[PDB]
Amino acid sequence: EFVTYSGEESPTRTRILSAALSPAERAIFDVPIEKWLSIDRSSLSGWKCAVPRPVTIEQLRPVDPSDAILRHIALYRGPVTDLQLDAIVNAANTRCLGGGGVDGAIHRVAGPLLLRECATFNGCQTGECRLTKGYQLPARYVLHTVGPVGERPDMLRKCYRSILSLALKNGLRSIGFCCVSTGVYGYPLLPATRIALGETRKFLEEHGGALDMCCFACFQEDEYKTYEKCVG
Ligand SMILES: Nc1ncnc2c1ncn2[C@@H]1O[C@H](COP(=O)(O)OP(=O)(O)OC[C@H]2O[C@H](O)[C@H](O)[C@@H]2O)[C@@H](O)[C@H]1O
Repeated sequence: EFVTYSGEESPTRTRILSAALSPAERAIFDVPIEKWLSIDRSSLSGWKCAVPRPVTIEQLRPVDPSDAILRHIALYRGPVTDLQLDAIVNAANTRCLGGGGVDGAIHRVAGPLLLRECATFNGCQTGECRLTKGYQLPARYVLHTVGPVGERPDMLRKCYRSILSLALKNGLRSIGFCCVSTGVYGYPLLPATRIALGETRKFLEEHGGALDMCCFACFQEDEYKTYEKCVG
């Protein structure tokens, strides 16, 4: 049985949950979260993938095929939504019912059932992670994390730990990351990238064999260059 939250445990939520759903939408929503990993989603008549040519694990290139650690890390030029991995990361807020930035894009692509699922829990604390189905994303699951506002390294680190912990607890083998806290939350990019990479490296060293790919999705060229520069 899945661990769906890393931490310890509304009229808007009420409105969302009372909104009409079709039988076909109900059928997708009814899929036990743990079954979604392996289900043939095309067997559900209400499902589709909303990303036409998703980028799969075998299409990514590791930073370095020969390093023990960097063979499990890839950089990707583009939105995290393109990635067909076990899980993608959303940079949410504590309410965790959508927003702008990557949170907006993920909800657009995933479709309205993602926000419906989010309304079943009481948001998400800073540094923690909530696990939901990915609905219309090529990715299976979303790991919604809430990064700090401003440079609070231990919370940003916590975010990365919480994400990687839930993937480990539930047997997710590949994760697509976005640059959490670095857009509207204004965490400085190079310091944020250091943490993202430092934490993923530490996790990979301790839990080698649990994960096959940590892909860092760089929606902006300067994120991609910062990541590139950080990994030699
Ligand atoms: N349209 C997009 N598509 C894909 N990736 C994007 C997009 N826009 C930004 N990114 C990338 O997404 C990454 C994260 O930037 P941010 O989304 O700002 O998140 P945060 O943690 O700093 O701010 C969170 C708040 O913003 C939201 O309103 C939430 O609801 C929160 O309230 C960067 O790589 C961006 O380039």
